[PDB]
Amino acid sequence: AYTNSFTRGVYYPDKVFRSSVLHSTQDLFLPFFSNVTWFHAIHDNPVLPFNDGVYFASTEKSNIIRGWIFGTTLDSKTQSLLIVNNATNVVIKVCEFQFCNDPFLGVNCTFEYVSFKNLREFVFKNIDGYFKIYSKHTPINLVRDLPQGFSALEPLVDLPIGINITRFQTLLALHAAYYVGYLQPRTFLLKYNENGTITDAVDCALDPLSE
Amino acid sequence: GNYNYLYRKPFERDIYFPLQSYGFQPTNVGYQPYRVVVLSFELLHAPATVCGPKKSTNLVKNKCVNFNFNGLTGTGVLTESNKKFLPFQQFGRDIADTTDAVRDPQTLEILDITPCSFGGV
Ligand SMILES: *[C@@H]1O[C@H](CO)[C@@H](O[C@@H]2O[C@H](CO)[C@@H](O)[C@H](O)[C@H]2NC(C)=O)[C@H](O)[C@H]1NC(C)=O
Ligand SMILES: *[C@@H]1O[C@H](CO)[C@@H](O)[C@H](O)[C@H]1NC(C)=O
Ligand SMILES: *[C@@H]1O[C@H](CO)[C@@H](O)[C@H](O)[C@H]1NC(C)=O
Ligand SMILES: *[C@@H]1O[C@H](CO)[C@@H](O)[C@H](O)[C@H]1NC(C)=O
Ligand SMILES: *[C@@H]1O[C@H](CO)[C@@H](O)[C@H](O)[C@H]1NC(C)=O
Ligand SMILES: *[C@@H]1O[C@H](CO)[C@@H](O)[C@H](O)[C@H]1NC(C)=O
Repeated sequence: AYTNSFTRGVYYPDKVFRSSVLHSTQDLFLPFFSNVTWFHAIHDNPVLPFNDGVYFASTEKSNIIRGWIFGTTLDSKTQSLLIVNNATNVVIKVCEFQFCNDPFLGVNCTFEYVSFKNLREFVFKNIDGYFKIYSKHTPINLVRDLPQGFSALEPLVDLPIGINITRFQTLLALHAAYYVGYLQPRTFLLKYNENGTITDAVDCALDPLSE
Repeated sequence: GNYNYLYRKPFERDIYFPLQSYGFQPTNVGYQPYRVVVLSFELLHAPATVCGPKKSTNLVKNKCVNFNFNGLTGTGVLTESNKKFLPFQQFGRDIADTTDAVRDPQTLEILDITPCSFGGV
């Protein structure tokens, strides 16, 4: 399926507090009012290209989506990033995995790291061998789909993995719906409010009024 | 020689065919093995966590001081502040890029930096 992203996939561009200011930034962002490919965690876990980087999101009620695979060939010829949540914990690996024929979680590892009702939103990008993760989580009033209106994603994790990514996939817990949108190098103008928070944005290349 | 040593974006890794092996023998100067360490320093505005041996003083407030936070050298009147820094943010900036507020590294409170009193004479 498909839907439109509206005013979504903005994130804090750097770890600096700013307030009462309109700040210009250029980065890999999800474009405003872009299409996103839509998939259903019911009745759906295909391989995806990664391109420059990915916004990923899920609208949820039971936590079916729990992880991701990233790499180039995904066939044990090279190191490949694996990310998983297992209830109270997060686990991350980069082994030369020979993956399953149809990847699910059953209800050289040169790096390792450890730690509808709702919408979960994530951004993934790879720069200078660092893999960067931003996210936000919220309740939602719209039952069906991604909500219209504005919210911003915060950096949680940043991993010096030194690995190439051009394909990715998502992992289901097996014995809700989820969304994919590619980032683009865009100038955005960000409204930081009195309380340090990004509360509005302009995607400068959206339309002539945005320019 | 010691043929167990071999060669082939920024910080790229990749694992006729591509590998060639060094003939490292003691008799080899440019043909001899060298070890190399490259240190990359992550300056970014998160909490600092690899710091020099330089010992911390006590804190001072409402008085003009020559401060240093995590290597951010400056001068100003430090004062407590209402600025809601989000958990990932260590510093806040002015329109001029100059740091306007900081979070202290030992006690996680937020200080405004105000430049010491000045004017034309
Ligand atoms: C990252 O991996 C991709 C493959 O998924 C590499 O792209 C190939 O690069 C060669 C030249 O080196 C081309 O002949 C191929 O046509 C490319 N394939 C595709 C699908 O574009 C890419 O070079 C790798 N990049 C880095 C920095 O390692
Ligand atoms: C979004 O995708 C649909 C097909 O799913 C296509 O018809 C439409 O033109 C696309 N819109 C944009 C803005 O790309
Ligand atoms: C999560 O998985 C790791 C091993 O991958 C394990 O040590 C940990 O106890 C697990 N936690 C839960 C809640 O399953
Ligand atoms: C690890 O990498 C080496 C090459 O450096 C390769 O020969 C070896 O088969 C790999 N082993 C595993 C378990 O992936
Ligand atoms: C800013 O925070 C105060 C509480 O500290 C709150 O009352 C106010 O509504 C907030 N304003 C905005 C625009 O978020
Ligand atoms: C670190 O230092 C502050 C005092 O500057 C103290 O309150 C805090 O408890 C210390 N933390 C630890 C883990 O010792």
